[PDB]
Amino acid sequence: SSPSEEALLERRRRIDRELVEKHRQLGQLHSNFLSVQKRIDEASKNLVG
Amino acid sequence: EMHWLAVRVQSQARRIVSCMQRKEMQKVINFLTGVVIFGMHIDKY
Amino acid sequence: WEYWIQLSLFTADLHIVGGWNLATPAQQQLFDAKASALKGPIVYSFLDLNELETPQSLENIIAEKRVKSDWRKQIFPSAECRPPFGFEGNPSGTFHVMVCKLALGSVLAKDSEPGETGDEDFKSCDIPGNFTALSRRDEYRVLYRLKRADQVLPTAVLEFEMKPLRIQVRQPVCEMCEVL
Amino acid sequence: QRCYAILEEAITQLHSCTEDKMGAVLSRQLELQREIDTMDWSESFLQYLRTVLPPADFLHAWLRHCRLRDELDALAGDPSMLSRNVFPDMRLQGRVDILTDSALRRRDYVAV
Amino acid sequence: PATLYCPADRAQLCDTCDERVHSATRMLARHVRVPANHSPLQFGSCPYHPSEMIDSVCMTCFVALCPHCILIGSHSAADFSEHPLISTLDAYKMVMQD
Amino acid sequence: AVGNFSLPGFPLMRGGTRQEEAKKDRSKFLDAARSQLLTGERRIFEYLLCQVGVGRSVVVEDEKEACGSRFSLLWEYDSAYLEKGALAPEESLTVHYQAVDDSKGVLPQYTFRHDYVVYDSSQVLPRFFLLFEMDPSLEELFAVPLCDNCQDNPACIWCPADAARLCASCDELIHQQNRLVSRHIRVPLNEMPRAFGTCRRHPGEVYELFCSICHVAVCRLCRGNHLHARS
Amino acid sequence: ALSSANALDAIRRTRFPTNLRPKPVYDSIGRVILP
Amino acid sequence: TTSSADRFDRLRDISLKN
Amino acid sequence: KVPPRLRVHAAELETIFTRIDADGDGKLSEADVMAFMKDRVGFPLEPDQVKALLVELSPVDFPTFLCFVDNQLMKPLPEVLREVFQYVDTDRDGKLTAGELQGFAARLGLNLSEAGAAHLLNRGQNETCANFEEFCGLVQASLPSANK
Amino acid sequence: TEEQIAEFKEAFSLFDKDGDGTITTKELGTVMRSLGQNPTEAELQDMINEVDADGNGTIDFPEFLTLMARKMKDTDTEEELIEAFKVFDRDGNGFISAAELRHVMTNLGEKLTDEEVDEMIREADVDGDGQINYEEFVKMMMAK
Amino acid sequence: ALKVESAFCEISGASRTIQRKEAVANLARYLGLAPSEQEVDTFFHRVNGRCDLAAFGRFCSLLVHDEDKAANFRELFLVYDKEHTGKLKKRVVKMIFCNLGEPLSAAEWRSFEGIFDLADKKDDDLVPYEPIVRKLLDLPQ
Repeated sequence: SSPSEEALLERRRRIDRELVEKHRQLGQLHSNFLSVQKRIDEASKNLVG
Repeated sequence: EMHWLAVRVQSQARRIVSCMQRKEMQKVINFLTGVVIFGMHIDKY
Repeated sequence: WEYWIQLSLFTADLHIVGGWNLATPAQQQLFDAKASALKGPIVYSFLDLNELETPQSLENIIAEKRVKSDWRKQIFPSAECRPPFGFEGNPSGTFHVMVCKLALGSVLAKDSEPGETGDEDFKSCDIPGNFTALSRRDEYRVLYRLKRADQVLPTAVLEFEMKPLRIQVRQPVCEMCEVL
Repeated sequence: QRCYAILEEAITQLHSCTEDKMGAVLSRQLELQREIDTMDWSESFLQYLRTVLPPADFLHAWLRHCRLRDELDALAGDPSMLSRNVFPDMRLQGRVDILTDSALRRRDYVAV
Repeated sequence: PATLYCPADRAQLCDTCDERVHSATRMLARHVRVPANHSPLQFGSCPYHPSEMIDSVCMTCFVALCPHCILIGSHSAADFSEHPLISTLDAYKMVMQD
Repeated sequence: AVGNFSLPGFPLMRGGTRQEEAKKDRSKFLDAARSQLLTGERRIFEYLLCQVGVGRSVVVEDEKEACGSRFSLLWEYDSAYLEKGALAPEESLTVHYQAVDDSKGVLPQYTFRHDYVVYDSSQVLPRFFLLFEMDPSLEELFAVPLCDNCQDNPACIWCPADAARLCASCDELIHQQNRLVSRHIRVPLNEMPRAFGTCRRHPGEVYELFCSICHVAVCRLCRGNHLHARS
Repeated sequence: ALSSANALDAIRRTRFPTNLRPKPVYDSIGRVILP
Repeated sequence: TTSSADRFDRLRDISLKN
Repeated sequence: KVPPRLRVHAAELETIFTRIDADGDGKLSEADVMAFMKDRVGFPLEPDQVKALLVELSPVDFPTFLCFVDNQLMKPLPEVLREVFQYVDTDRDGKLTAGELQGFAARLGLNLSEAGAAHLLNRGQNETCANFEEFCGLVQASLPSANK
Repeated sequence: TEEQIAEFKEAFSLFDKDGDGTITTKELGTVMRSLGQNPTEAELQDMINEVDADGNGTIDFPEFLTLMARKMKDTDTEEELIEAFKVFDRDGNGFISAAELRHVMTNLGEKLTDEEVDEMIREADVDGDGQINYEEFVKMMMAK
Repeated sequence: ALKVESAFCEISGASRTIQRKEAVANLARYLGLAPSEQEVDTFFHRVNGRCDLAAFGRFCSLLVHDEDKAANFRELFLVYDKEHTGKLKKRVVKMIFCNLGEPLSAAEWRSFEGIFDLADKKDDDLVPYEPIVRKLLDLPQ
């Protein structure tokens, strides 16, 4: 219960919350990359069609 | 293959043991259940 | 510096014998500001003097004025260190370690896939122009490769012994009269 | 053949725009994933010293460890910002048409 | 001398065959096994109906009711329908923590 | 199109011996949903809610013969019912993203699609230019889930003692494995005690009262913007 | 020959998922496990 | 389910070719 | 079939323990099970099989004898009950008149009336004695089932 | 060394055909080879001297033990047969081609003839496609 | 799988777990299998003390083998019978099992001749191995 032990715990919460936000940002960037990739695949089936 | 001929011997010589002794132990549970028949065809009446 | 090497080696027996800061404190501040300019932190790498690309002794680096090692094609052990070379011949002996204060920039977990025979992918691959560093979990052991040689400022050469050093403890005596 | 040249030019644009967009975020995520595991590793050594050191050695080691945490505070920085204002904003636009020369004749009659 | 209770399946079934009839699949594994005679079926009989045990308590009229005393008991009237009916172990723990 | 139409970019799988053994398509469906977070490329759907007045329609086959220049309706009949056209949609299974984890999803059933060919402009009155938004990452409130044990068919019985959500075929199997579990009371799924729900115009705290003029749930902060605040 | 040590390889390298026993409520000390 | 059902599916086919 | 029969049938199952246990200490011991062998059966089971029996049942307790009862009745019914038809019959004619059901099972320590034994054998046509397959049916009919 | 006695009695009665372990002198060389080390031709008749020490005419269990305790080479161990063909595995695919052995170990090597190594290729390559998987071959070598 | 679940029960008891060396090394033989002493050594070492219903069910399924054929078992007696008379010596029969492969113990051996009729004959008597192979693989003799 030292001030350094519960400044340790504050740094646990700050970095872990930022990991949660960054993991969702990888998910949204990956979803958008294969979103536009699907638009490519539909453009290939449509233009060659 | 002699090791597997050996363990078929280990299986077969063990089967004949419990074809006797388990048949003697389900014998034990048989007259036990057969008098569960006996003790309560009477207190029903 | 002693508690740093104690942390890296899981050993409550290692105790420092001396050190030599081979960098001015003004140079340490210049490297710190360049690292924050790169938007990346600083990691301490505890390397053996003979683990480097070309091994130098302590007398070699003082006299020649340069540690002549290509830091580009060099692999930096972070966190867990391997036991220093020799070790299992004389475990309670004196060894040497050199601390490379490195400006770790943007990182890529290369993270070699199961099927790898070694670090051949972590050696010969070109770092993409987006990033400036590579990382590898070798099993908490992390190996870093830096694209830049203006990213590795060596700080100090530290020699240590492997034998414990216990605090002398004094159970108290009465104050006004030292009689009981 | 000129189909697949235009379509791979859009693919090269997609992979290059994703490489530097995801590059700013993946570098920060691995930065904080290393940050959690390094300091969790540092607590594993202090837990070892709790069970191995006598009370005199452990108090000195604890004073050492508090400075170790605060030096890891300094050697971590705080960029934030640029790794937070990048957004999943990618979209495909274009106008590709297969036109006959007499269709190009009719397009110019409508247009200039 | 029986002490374990399952709140999910209402059966006061300490020790014994719980090792073999309550460990079958992923079903029976969860099934909390609240010990130490924390059983709602142990507070005495209903004073009107001396066959079942008091397991429910009223939180409006405040009477002790067994299943017979709540289903066709005195509290089974038309106006005695919207009254909250918590478990009796929930009642005793409530008086302890105010 | 009069009725249920499908919108592109939506989780929309399949409803439902030597045909049922391909049940692994649903297992791959739930595998793909968990493997990728689905922004689902929410869109710029611009629609025209046209009040299409059809009337005394003649039954007609597919679109190729109901094309104006080859049918030539009388003045009594005024539209053409495309019988073997459209798609006549289907479907139950749909992922939801409930709170912070994936589920499924059993959409509303009993669909149709009836398509009418209209030939003159005065039977069509545009009314609204609806710009609307479809995002799969939002909440899907039509949220009938599946059986916990069987992971298969849509659940419609909730046993409060078992703390599990069950369909009929698995619910029999829950209660026969032991004599003890046969006497669990079995309420249907219906409106099980779950919650009352936090407010939507501001998160955090739950609803408390009711409005009764505009029928909507009222929270503790909501009556101040309610002009009739009593009812 | 072939299948005898194909079985030996199989038993060695197949993972073993475990059946779950019910959670104990009486500790070996003699107390009651509390949340 | 919940009324409707058997009368919905019988008049879904509004083409009265009966 | 892991019987919840023998809970409803545990009032008489318990009196079986009080007769195998001559000293009545709640333990069916090594000496207790051997004494039950000679007085009801008479076949001398030498001690290395009465110790063998104690393995799948050290003295063994009430829940664990319930385990032995409920577990070996999992096997299909006509293939297990074999020994009852051949041992109750000592004149070895394949038939079971009401006298030797009464005699051997009251040595097992229970009772019947002559009328109650008559109703079992009177299942439709003038029989004072039963065979293999019909007494197997009388086992299932009188016993409420072990699956619910 | 009871486990090493077990390897002794297994090979000894394997090539024995008489009934009580007395094997003829023709297969004294073969049972010695099945423990897993190379012979010398002078050692063959040197064994026979203790075979006919009591005028037995055959090899009997105890004098086989004192013979082998005198003469013990470094036996080949299970893991190093994997490495012995892994070094031949330049491809990395875990497959050892039949034709690559023939050239490399005959222009090199100490005591190898053309017929002995041709037996080694033919018995290892039973499918005839020209490859021998070496993990299956070494499991066919000393999997015990 | 119902035979596997049933037969596991009468040995494990109420604990649903076999901790005994003998009772888990043997129990797959009621199901029709032949696990070796070395095979059950690796099985008990991987499950390191407890054996449950899931562990036994695949202990049955990963030991179902296609090498239990009469052709492979006749080749074992064929080499020792170099004259191809179909008969071997009883002294040869003893080293084939006690000494070769897994060393069969003496106690279970005394029950082996009691069920294969090899106790009443002397040690050098001529015995056929075709009844030996067929009775072992439960084919009708």
